[PDB]
Amino acid sequence: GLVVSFYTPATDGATFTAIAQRCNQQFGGRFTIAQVSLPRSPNEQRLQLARRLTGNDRTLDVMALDVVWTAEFAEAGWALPLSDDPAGLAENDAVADTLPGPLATAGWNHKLYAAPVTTNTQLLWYRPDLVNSPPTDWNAMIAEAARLHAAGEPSWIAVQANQGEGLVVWFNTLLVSAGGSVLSEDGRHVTLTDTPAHRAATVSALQILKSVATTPGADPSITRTEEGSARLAFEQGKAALEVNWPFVFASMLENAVKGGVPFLPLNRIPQLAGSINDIGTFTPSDEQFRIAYDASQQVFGFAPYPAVAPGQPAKVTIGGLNLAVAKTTRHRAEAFEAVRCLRDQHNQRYVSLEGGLPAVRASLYSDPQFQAKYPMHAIIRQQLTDAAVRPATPVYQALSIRLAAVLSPITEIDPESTADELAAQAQKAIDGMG
Ligand SMILES: NNNC[C@@H]1O[C@H](O[C@H]2O[C@H](CO)[C@@H](O)[C@H](O)[C@H]2O)[C@H](O)[C@@H](O)[C@@H]1O
Repeated sequence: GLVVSFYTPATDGATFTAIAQRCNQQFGGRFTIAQVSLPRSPNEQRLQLARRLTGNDRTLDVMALDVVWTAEFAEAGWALPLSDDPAGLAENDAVADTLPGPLATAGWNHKLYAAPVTTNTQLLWYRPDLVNSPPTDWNAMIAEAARLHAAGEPSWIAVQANQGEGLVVWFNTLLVSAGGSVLSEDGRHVTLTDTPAHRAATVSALQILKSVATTPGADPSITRTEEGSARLAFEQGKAALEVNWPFVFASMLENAVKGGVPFLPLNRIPQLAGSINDIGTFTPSDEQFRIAYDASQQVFGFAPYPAVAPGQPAKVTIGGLNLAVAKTTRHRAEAFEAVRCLRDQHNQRYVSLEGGLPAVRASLYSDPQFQAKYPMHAIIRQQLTDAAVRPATPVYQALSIRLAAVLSPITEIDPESTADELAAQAQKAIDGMG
């Protein structure tokens, strides 16, 4: 029958293809979900979607939107409110058995404009064979990296943060962790330097950025403007400390079985031969997962995101993907039905245990079966409960562009003057300037 297009980031394409295919089996020919890949960066994802929307591409049906785009797509009329579902089932489905943090990312003006499908929060990953105890705050991160450098051991702090949204996320986590905020609640005012407490928080976050940037054993690519990957930098053995989203777990094991991780030769374990399936995905038995995880645990561990202040946890910036229905769709009913299928319990378990992307269904974090294959579950749920949030505003694209331009390169940050420049650029963003 008809075709419901389903646009997702390229990196997650394969995963959302599998899910889509399963859902197609459940429809029996009534309609077919067809996954289509967007570019890698959130900015480019947004740009492709917005060009199709303003161009009235009537073949665009369902969008996997980054959490930071809701506001814009809601206020422009691009993402239909879930109340526009002709069946009237979308809102109740979206809230049922769904964690409140992601739900909050999917709303605008007290209405839901998308149904959360995946969420995200950054954890600390470390080499336990080189780091005796995972650092609990950023001062300890710095000290541990310096110690590793003084010993000829891999000394990088692999943070997914170049000159784009990753750097803004890093800064936002440090800022909210110190009690600060980019914008006011209503999104109408810049709150980086408007009070002494707010300015102090901003200055603390910037000092952490500058100190990490100028720690001996730093990756020489902090000024060399490229697009390196913290995941790969850790997998190649150049970093003993990484902060990144949980999918790196699924990466480690998988690439370790493929022979791509030098310090973790899971490819040399006979019991794991053939655990990579015919399309390149690590799909172990229960026994094979036990073997792989046990071997991994000697050189690969995880821990909470490092706090900025000793004594209490960090407040970690939430990310993820919400399923929105395009205003361009010719088939609202089928599009919302597809959304409901793509986020069901089976497909949530799949998106986590095979795609590595944290699920939004609360039940799964209370599911021992799920917990056995997703060992980061407790820290993830805890950080999702106390999550930091990037400001929700229709001008988020320009705001993030300007903030990243000020923050980069982090080696040239001067906390006081940089705080003032961040405030000025954020004010330009919310004033209407991009
Ligand atoms: N760190 N900020 N950069 C983008 C964000 O990271 C996340 O999205 C990106 O990383 C995940 C990996 O789990 C991919 O699935 C996404 O496709 C990729 O864009 C996060 O979920 C986003 O909200 C952030 O903006």
